[PDB]
Amino acid sequence: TNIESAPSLAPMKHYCDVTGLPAPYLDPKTRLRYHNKEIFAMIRNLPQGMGEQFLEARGAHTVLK
Amino acid sequence: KESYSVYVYKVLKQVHPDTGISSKAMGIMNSFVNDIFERIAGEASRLAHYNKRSTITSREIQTAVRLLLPGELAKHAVSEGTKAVTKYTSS
Amino acid sequence: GACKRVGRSDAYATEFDLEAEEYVPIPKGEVHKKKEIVQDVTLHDLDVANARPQGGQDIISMMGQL
Amino acid sequence: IRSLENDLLRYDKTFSYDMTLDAQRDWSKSLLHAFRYGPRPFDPSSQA
Amino acid sequence: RAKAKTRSSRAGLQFPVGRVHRLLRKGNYAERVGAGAPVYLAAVLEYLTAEILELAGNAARDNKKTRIIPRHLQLAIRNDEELNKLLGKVTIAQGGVLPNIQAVLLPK
Amino acid sequence: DNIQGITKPAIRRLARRGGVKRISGLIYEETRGVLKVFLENVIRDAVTYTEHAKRKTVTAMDVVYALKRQGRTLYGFG
Repeated sequence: TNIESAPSLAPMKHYCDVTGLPAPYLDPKTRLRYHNKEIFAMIRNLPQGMGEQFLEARGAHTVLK
Repeated sequence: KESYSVYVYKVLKQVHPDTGISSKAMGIMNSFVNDIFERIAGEASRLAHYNKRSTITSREIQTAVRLLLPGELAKHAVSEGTKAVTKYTSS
Repeated sequence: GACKRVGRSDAYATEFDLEAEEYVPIPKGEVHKKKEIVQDVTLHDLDVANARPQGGQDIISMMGQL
Repeated sequence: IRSLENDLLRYDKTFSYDMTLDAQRDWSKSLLHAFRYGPRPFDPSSQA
Repeated sequence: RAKAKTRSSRAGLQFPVGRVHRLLRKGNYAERVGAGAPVYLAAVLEYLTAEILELAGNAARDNKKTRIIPRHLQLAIRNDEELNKLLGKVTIAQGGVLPNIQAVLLPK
Repeated sequence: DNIQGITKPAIRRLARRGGVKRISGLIYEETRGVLKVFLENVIRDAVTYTEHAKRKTVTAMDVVYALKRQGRTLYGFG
């Protein structure tokens, strides 16, 4: 009862999380999937407190305790 | 008679492996460590007493670091601290 | 009984991130295509294929001289 | 660069406006304006 | 008892999270101190140490020496905008000054 | 812009209070720059205290703490 939800085990196609386009590579500083160099520019000069909100929208933010 | 020597040495031999440091310079670096410790801890204590809290959490240390260290220094410090606390939590 | 590996399917494409295969999509047709082919063979090709081993398992021919 | 590009635009048939520094620096190039705002030009901070 | 894993390691740190925790707790910064706090503070202390020592070794190499001394620490702490703002009211023994001569005093 | 709301007359009065007899026309824009740098430093700290306290409103105390942090202790508030 209520433990019939099931996870998966399959390769996931990872998309961008700034835009919705398919994105093939992430970052070391902020760990954001991104499409091209314009989105990389907007990632590396975004004001602080939002680079964590993108991972909040995607999930696995892991905020401090 | 406790000193952050050991650790200054481990960091040195990690960042410039064949370089040593003099006894006087070790003294100065240990003083640096103590000073920064004191400043951050104290600002954190003040923030706690000002918000009527009685505990210095990760979030106090973070905000202390953002008040104390300038610009890029502050940003990078916040980053390192967050990374460390995350790894600790994971383990 | 002839088999060829075309590639790795694109559903298992991003399993790792820098694997080295040829990622091709799943064919959007049947799985069992049945077609007929009329095709010619000259008798000289029979003569050559019965005299000497040709093409398939003749791997010592990469030397070249004799 | 603009002076040289102007000369190439006038006399060179193989040199198009797209190859100019100004063209390589304009909204019509970036995707983020197409993503937020669309193919129409920018918002002039109007009411509607 | 299970084997004692040092918190510095549990953390991936060279610095002594343990001692940092003692100093925060026994050091009256507040009534209660979390684990997170020691970890973070230790990390920040390591980072700044790293920056200073790096710039200092850079200076030492520039002067073809194997050994970091006070003058080296000083020239490092003064050539960076950020470290010089952090330590702008600190005196370093045997550090000396940075070479500086005004223009109007230079030969004309 | 808003910094030009710190008018030439306003800056004149402040110089007069400080005992200044004659003011070069270049002083006005220098004073605005200097003021903006000072306000940025205090507001950065005030917002930092505000954020820590989980508030959306900057309080008088946040400004007083920011000023004391920077060695310019203000009596009369708090």
